[PDB]
Amino acid sequence: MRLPILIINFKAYGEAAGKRAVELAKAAERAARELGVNIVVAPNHLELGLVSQSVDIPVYAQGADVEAGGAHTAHVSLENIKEAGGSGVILNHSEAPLKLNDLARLVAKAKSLGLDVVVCAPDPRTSLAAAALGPHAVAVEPPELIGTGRAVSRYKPEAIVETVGLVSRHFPEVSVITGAGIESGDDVAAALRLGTRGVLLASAAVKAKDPYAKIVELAKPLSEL
Amino acid sequence: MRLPILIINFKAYGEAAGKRAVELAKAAERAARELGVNIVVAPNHLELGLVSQSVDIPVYAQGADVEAGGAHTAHVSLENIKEAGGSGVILNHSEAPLKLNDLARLVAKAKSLGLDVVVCAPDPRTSLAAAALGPHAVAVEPPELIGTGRAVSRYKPEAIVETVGLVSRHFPEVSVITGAGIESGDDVAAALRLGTRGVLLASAAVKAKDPYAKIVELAKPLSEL
Amino acid sequence: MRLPILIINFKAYGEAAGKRAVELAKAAERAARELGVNIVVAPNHLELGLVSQSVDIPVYAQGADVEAGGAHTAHVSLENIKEAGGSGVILNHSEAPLKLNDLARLVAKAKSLGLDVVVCAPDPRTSLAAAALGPHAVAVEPPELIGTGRAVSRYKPEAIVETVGLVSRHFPEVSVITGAGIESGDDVAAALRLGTRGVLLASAAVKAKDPYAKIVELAKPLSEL
Amino acid sequence: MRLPILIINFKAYGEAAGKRAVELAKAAERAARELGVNIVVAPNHLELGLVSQSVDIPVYAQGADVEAGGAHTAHVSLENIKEAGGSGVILNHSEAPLKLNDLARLVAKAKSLGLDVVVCAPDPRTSLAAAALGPHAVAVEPPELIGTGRAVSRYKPEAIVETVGLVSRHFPEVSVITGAGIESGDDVAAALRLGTRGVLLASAAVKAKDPYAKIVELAKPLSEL
Repeated sequence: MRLPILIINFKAYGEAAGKRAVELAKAAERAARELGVNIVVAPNHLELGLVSQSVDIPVYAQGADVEAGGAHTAHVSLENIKEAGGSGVILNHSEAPLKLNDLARLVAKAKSLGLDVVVCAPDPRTSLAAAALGPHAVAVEPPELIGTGRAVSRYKPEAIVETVGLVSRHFPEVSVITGAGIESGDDVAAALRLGTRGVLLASAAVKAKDPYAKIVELAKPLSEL
Repeated sequence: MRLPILIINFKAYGEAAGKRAVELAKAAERAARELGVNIVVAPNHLELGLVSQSVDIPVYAQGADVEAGGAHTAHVSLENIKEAGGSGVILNHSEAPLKLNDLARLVAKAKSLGLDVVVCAPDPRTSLAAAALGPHAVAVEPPELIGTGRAVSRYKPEAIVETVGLVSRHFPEVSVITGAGIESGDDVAAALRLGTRGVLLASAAVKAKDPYAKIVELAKPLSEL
Repeated sequence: MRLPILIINFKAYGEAAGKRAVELAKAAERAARELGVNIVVAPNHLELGLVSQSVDIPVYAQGADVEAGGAHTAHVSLENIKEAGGSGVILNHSEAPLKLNDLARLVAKAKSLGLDVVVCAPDPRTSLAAAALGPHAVAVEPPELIGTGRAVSRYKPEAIVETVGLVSRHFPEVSVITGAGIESGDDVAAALRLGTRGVLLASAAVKAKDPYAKIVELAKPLSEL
Repeated sequence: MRLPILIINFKAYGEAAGKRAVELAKAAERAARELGVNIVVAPNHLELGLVSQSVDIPVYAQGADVEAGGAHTAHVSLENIKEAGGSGVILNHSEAPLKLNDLARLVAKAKSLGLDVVVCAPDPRTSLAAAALGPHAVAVEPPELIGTGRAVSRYKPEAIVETVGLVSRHFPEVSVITGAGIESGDDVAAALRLGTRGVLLASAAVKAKDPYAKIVELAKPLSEL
């Protein structure tokens, strides 16, 4: 994955479903080109293939629960993600927690497929544990802040700082990014100043009246540091 | 939902992933128009939106685990399915079993959103319980026969018989379909002769050397009725 | 199981854990003998064997997730419940919802072991589905009321009436009991009056200052009606 | 927990159910006393309280899924384990895999409660992630060898060696034990020579014609190292 990163998680919001998924991805794409910043998009599963074939910025799956293709009705396999045009996958988001054993296999398989992999974790210690699995990045996100507009970088900076320290002490190839409550460019800059290599967010971009303008605001700090 | 139905479940097979999903859906669409039969397609989650916007036959989701849109990363909600262009959803398939309590809620919700709903069950009794929830159809599918090419209509016709009997006795409005091991048109005709209103299959169509031809073979019994 | 029944679910309350489990079961036993009423007790899993060997009233398991003994670390199997001295099992309580497919197998297996089986469901329609599986009894239990003191028989009598009517119309062998919010002898009598053959409760008994006295109050209507 | 340890997991075997749980625990206790070795026992949930009150060797729960007592019908909470007389708990056994996020909270809660905690993992990398959470010990256990009689220490020594290396490299305060396939005193000795501080086994002890004799055989190497 490209260095400083901004990941827009569409979750299952109606504002980003159906065609809106492609519109949102395109606004993200324009912002990435205007700023020369790596902006990644994660649409809901139903739109992953469609979105992947509509934009050129990296498109990540919101999750996966199976390694290979096969008889896994209603499941999301890493191989299918690749075959659909995805460039990476987010695993263990607070809203879709995974079993430690599956997660370990999912991180390895995703990597051997050439997919970027980001593992979320609620706090520093769990982030350390996720980092031991070898993902490209670990996203520390305090679940209490998710959707509140109260940025982790301003309301709970210790969690970011402690994660960066723990991870850099044990598995320094693993990058740390953060999320939960990020709503403005300042929240993003604060994250980077705290040692982060990027940010993960949903609400602020997905629910903005002017997605392109908002995304530019949010991604701008990445093209400054 | 349309009267006699043939549902092709793409599962997570690589042979139906990516662009192949659209190709398979189109072959199904041709067959459907050629025979004047209701052929439905269920691509993997990642290609649902893409497939829905590429064909006019009904496109069903392989499953769902959430009712409404919102902060449900990596989940598939019924509203998102509707927003993606889907017309129905398969629930409780053997490879993705659901809690009875969630199942009762998903069925009702799906119905009010205007989604067709098919609930799978392993045997007659579980199928009877499923039918009590009120789905459009209940699909009796012996898990042992799945993917073996040993058609349920030939190897375990009692399972179809008892299900049609019980459901017609208790919840006559609910239609009964069946699946597992269906490999030929004769298997399909045998299933219909047992009182079924349709069939659910995967292998035979997904792995056929000539999808279109194979699907026509499989669907033909629906038109001959 | 015995005709009119009162089931005290200890859940995981500390007030009923350890030795307290035996103390509570004994107070229940005294009340049962004093009133000539079938009072059943359901301690947490950890105390099931201990309690079973300390009283003579029926002792039910709060749940199970596996049919037979074997390599199932940290699981509760129906055979083990029987070997431990239990006389029955509660399945699909709101706090431990089960997959429909598993629930069906568990009810059948439990009945074949000679165990009493009660299946909970949140509402009438789901209670009907549960009833189709053949348990001895279905316990309609509106989750909104659990632990609130607002008895189901006071605030949602319709739920009881409908469940009773639906079940008696489809599976008359299956009995209907009810639960959630039952706090007094009066809620109990109300329940019986509404067509119920018993009651399921936890808070009122488990948290009573005088268990024996409270249980006598709750069970008393079972001898009257 | 105590230095070199031998944990006998009763799983859900009928041979160790009901009264047999206490019999087995006592045979273990005798062996422990005769050898001056720390032999721990993990009975199925249903017999945990009973066994805890029948022996003085440490009794561990086979698993848990909840932190504190409360309205968690059919669940096993760490507080209830302590209230039942348990000395520790085993988490994430292959037969009961847990979510990383839950695992992190449970490990922390167990230690806070004064309970010993062991986390199982299928391989070195997962064991390393588990060790990041800080349990007293991690038990690398290849799932393919469980119940096969082919000892991990004979058939997959690399798995032990790698785990011991990785864990002592990152979290040296966390101990390593191993399990799966262990059937003889030689397999245990071989495990200890590979850097392990103990062993976890089930079949060999549970299904022995002479439990006491077998357990003495298995535990003997602990008195020699």
